[PDB]
Amino acid sequence: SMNNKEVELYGGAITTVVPPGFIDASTLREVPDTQEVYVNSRRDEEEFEDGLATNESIIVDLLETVDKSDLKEAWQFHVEDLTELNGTTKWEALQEDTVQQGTKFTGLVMEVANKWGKPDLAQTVVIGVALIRLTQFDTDVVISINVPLTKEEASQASNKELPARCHAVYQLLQEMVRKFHVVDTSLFA
Repeated sequence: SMNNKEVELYGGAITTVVPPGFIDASTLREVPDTQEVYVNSRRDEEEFEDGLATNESIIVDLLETVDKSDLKEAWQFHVEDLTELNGTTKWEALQEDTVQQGTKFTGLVMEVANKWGKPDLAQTVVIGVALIRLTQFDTDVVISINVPLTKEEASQASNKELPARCHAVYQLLQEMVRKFHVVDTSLFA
């Protein structure tokens, strides 16, 4: 099972949870104004029952609402923005779920093609992506959790198997969405 702890985001205007051993990256380096970034800082020695390893990273980003009324289409639009950064030309959803009609959607995504034509030129990365639409405040919250796969997990990935750690990351992602709370709406314009 997981044992995530509550954290305050954006000066306390928002709360959610992250796993123990995950550090707020802003304590060491400036991060974009609309983002909160947490990276796994666990030593290889310590081993929780989280199912997590030591290299995942979590990003919460407050973005403008995308002009797509459909929840899945909006989620896909935001996934595309994250993947296109990596040179990704085609991606696949290993898992997807409408958590709440019209407002919360989550999934696990993976690149299957890139602009250089070398899908397996380097290590595979699975990204958990959630969209929380705060329609009232014109903001699409996008939470992404990067999962750089080991050689074995990648072999599973393209044998249509879902690595155990990816299942654990999805449970963390859904819990972050489940415990997401806007405590102070004066954060938005």
